[PDB]
Amino acid sequence: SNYCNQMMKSRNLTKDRCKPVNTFVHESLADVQAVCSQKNVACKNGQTNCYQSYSTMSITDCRETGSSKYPNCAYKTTQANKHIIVACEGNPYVPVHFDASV
Amino acid sequence: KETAAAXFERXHLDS
Ligand SMILES: [Cl-]
Repeated sequence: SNYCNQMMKSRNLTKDRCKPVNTFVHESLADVQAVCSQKNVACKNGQTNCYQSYSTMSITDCRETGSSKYPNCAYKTTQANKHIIVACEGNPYVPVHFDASV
Repeated sequence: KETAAAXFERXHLDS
């Protein structure tokens, strides 16, 4: 099956439900973690602990189809190069939510 | 308990 359906289930996003949307980043972990010291921007929710990558990154967007329902979740796969925006927290100060891509 | 950092990785990283 398509990348979204397969990886959604493999990663335990869709073994127990169907998630409307999820994004996967094809960069090294350390290059994603590096975003938490890049450009500070507001989060969608207005908190201020979000960070936008300087560079675009390889990303796959997965979004449920209109008819998709558990257990037979169904996704549309869209691949793109886009900047990512992550929320960071902690010591070490690392990504804890994927806010958006642009 | 899975931490928030590990959650993000499992959901969003595919290097
Ligand atoms: Cl935590």
